[PDB]
Amino acid sequence: DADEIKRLGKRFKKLDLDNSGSLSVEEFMSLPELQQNPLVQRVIDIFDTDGNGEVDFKEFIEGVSQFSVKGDKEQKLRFAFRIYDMDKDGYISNGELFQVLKMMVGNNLKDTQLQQIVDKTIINADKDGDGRISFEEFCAVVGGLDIHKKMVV
Amino acid sequence: DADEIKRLGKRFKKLDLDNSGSLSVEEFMSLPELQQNPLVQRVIDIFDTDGNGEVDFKEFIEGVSQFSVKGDKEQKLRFAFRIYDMDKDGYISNGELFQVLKMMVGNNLKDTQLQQIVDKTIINADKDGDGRISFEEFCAVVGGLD
Amino acid sequence: TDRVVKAVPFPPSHRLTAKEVFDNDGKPRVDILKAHLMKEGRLEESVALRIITEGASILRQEKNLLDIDAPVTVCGDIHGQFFDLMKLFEVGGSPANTRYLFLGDYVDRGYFSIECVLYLWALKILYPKTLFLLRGNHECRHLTEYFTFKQECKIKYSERVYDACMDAFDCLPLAALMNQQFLCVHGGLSPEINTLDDIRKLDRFKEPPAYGPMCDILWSDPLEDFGNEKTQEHFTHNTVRGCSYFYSYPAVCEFLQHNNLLSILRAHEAQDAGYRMYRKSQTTGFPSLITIFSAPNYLDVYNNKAAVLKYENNVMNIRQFNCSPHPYWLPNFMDVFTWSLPFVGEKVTEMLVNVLN
Amino acid sequence: TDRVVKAVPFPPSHRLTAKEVFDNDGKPRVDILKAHLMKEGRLEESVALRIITEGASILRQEKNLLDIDAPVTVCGDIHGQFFDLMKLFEVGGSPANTRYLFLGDYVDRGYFSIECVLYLWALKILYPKTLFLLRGNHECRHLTEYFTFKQECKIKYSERVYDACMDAFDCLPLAALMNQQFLCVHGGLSPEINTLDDIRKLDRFKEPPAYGPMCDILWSDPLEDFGNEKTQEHFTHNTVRGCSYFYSYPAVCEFLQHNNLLSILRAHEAQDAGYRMYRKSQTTGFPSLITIFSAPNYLDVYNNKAAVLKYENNVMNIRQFNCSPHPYWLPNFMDVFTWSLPFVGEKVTEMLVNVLN
Amino acid sequence: PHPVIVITGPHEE
Ligand SMILES: [Ca+2]
Ligand SMILES: [Ca+2]
Ligand SMILES: [Ca+2]
Ligand SMILES: [Ca+2]
Ligand SMILES: [Ca+2]
Ligand SMILES: [Ca+2]
Ligand SMILES: [Ca+2]
Ligand SMILES: [Ca+2]
Ligand SMILES: [Fe+3]
Ligand SMILES: [Fe+3]
Ligand SMILES: [Zn+2]
Ligand SMILES: [Zn+2]
Repeated sequence: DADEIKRLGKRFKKLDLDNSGSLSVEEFMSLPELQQNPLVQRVIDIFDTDGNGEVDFKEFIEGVSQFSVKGDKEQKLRFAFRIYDMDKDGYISNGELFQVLKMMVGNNLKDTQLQQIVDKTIINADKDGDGRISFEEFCAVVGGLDIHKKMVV
Repeated sequence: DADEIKRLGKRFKKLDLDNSGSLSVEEFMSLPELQQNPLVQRVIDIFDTDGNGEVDFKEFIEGVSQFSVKGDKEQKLRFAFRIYDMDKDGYISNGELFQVLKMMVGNNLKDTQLQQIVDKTIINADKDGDGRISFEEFCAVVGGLD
Repeated sequence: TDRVVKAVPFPPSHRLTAKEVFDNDGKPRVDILKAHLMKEGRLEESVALRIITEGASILRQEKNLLDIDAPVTVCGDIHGQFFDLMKLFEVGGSPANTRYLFLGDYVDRGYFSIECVLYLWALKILYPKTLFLLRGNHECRHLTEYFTFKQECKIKYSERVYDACMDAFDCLPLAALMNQQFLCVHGGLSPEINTLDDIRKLDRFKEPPAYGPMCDILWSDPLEDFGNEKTQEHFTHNTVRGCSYFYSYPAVCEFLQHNNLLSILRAHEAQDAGYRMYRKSQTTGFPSLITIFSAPNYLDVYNNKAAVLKYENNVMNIRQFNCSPHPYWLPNFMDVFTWSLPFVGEKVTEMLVNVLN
Repeated sequence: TDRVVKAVPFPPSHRLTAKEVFDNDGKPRVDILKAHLMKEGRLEESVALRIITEGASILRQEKNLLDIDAPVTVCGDIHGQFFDLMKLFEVGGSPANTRYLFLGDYVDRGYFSIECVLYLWALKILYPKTLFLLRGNHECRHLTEYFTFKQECKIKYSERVYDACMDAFDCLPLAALMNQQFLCVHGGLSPEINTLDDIRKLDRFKEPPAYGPMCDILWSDPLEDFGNEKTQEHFTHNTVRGCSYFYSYPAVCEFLQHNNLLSILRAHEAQDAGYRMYRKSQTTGFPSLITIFSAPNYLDVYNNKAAVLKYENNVMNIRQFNCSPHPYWLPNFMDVFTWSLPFVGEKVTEMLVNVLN
Repeated sequence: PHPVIVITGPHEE
């Protein structure tokens, strides 16, 4: 494991263009791939634990660790859940699901079309009727897919 | 006209609020009856011989002159023509007839409807083919009406 | 130019000459005629006159009671709705390969009666044996004078054209036996018409009388309660029309059985659906009477559909169609000067009167 | 709340209870049902099962060949287009005072099949002697498994609801003798069906076989060049369907005359105009075959009109109609999580790989 | 023996 931090350290330093100790959105968007990926900002936001807008080394380490052969379905899905859960309050609201989906789908669906499938998605999974989605209910809908198996780096 | 000019002058000075020596459009719209008359603008423009926008006394005199029990048919028909002949070049064009009628019809007719009957009136009275109505052609149409 | 509504099509001022309307074979170029008339174009008075006279010549040779074979497309009232007539032909089939039978009322009310007459006459000249036209009650002097056709001619053409049309209308056949099974007329029956031969005996070349056989063929209507009558009167005076009669279901059946006919096909009364089928005969089980009406959105207000009857061997196809857009016209074909001048005069007078106080 | 497009209607979460759908007399509240299904609301599973099973009991009592007298409104394919079905009843008349006959294919392709089934079955329970339903080729296990109905039942309700529908579909009558003039079936004729009695001998309570009379009734089509065929074979194998046949104009005519029938009314094939009338029989002069198709803008792409056939002794009225708006559904009835998670797990993993390389 | 009546339309085209 001691080697991992050294590798991650050298990597963190490279990405750190101005060498300030943290990683800004501007620097992540320096890479050729991390600018065509519609979910880069969402990933940065999740790694950004203290909400300072940037990603320091420790957060970089904790973020990367979620995607390991050591981890299990649990944390993998939690990270998945966090993508949709924008304000991080432990629930996926109707608006958040729409916005995050809008990010991936772009203009391929009309607003009314995307909204209707968002409503039916929530109605189907919302077992307590509070109009939103908790982690438990999320796991209930997406669990047999085994998406966590492809979430490894 | 000699003593009549004095009579009119009286009415001119009262109508001309600011006493500037000329009558503006606003000063004409001061009267309660002319505020609902759709031909007010047309009559003023006609009286407005030098096209400065206002109607001076000279034009007021000569303007009222057009109307007199003494005036013959030709004089009334000519004035009627000026009502339609907006740019005063002596020929009623398609667009003018449309705009003058539009002031009288208001929204009672759809633009498309008004355009069609305007085109049809011209084609039938346009004896020389220029697509405009001369005074000669005008008189031929409104000849035996009154 | 300073034309305000550019979007709107300007009618052509050029009048089609004889050379452009008639080819050197004597046949009229109906397609050119159509395109021109549809643009609200005019033909030289003499050309319209030729169309009307030649059409009359052909009609004049036909019989009071036409013999028409199936298949055929039967049409009701047109009433000067030229633009709906263009669609009527799309729906019913091209006269180039479709037999037609019109039941009258080509003029009045609509503001394109002369175009309807000119196009139909042109078609009659071109297809003498396949397109047929019957006389309707409006095809006469008395009604075209009171309504709009006489005035339409005077404003678009001349009274000379009106007179020529009046003579042409006098030649119009009064009825038709179709497929040897249907009696086709504009209005209906007459207490003085017991057989088809009674129709052949008539002198149709004249202005319709105020009463009698000819009058009834052009003006009678079925009773309001046709088929559900409480009065055994076969023929009662038509107080709605001011002449002729109302005929009852028994009256029709009697005429049908006596004459070995299946049904009476007529027009004369507007129908919201473009047609109406009345009580079936007890003897055949087929509608004793059928009203066909071809003027969609009649008078620009009723929003009714129009229809035509395509008859084939043992199959009657009623085809409905909606109205088409048409140019605007002021009442009585009045020009904008005549229309607005009186108002302009009193408004300028009014303005000067108030100012001089 | 977070809800972005607030103007879009939100489906209710409450599932109609038994006492809400059925009343004291055991009659379904079709108006409450309609209004609720139009908002994409569901019923309690048990209530759904009750409607399906009770309708099945009624269907199970009917004969293979129904005897439907005039008047009646004959309808073609619906294919889960529930919102167009609502329009259908508006054009064809209220079931409360209108007799109906649907030719099948109530499910698959459209995303509101279960709603169509629950509504039609409820209507069948309420109007057992005036609303008739035939079996279409899609009303079986084989096709609903391959297309969309099964998955629809599983996502919106349960597999139990699916199984109940499969049981009910087996009860569906195969044909109808309408007004003793028309043979009504989804697909068409069979080389193994020479008379109407052959249809009565069949055992319909089962999954349709891949071959035989029952299969042909549900799957056959007229030849592509029907009526204008240079093909002497009356029945040729249907390579398009993968089973059954293509029947020719002669086959139909021979079958019509032999059974003293006027025409065959069927669906099974989409029509741009909502219907089609094929070559007239030389024995009656009437269209030998008629196809009725009731799903407008089929599959949201055809832009076709739909139609119903309203009939009464010797009067056939073809009424057309256009599509109506309907809610949006992702393919296979997927929820947004199942739809995007694979993408999310991929994009995030894709980001980290480049970040660490 | 007599013709059947078929009503179609409104024929938009
Ligand atoms: Ca930095
Ligand atoms: Ca941070
Ligand atoms: Ca949240
Ligand atoms: Ca919840
Ligand atoms: Ca002034
Ligand atoms: Ca001036
Ligand atoms: Ca001018
Ligand atoms: Ca001119
Ligand atoms: Fe009439
Ligand atoms: Fe189908
Ligand atoms: Zn009439
Ligand atoms: Zn089918």
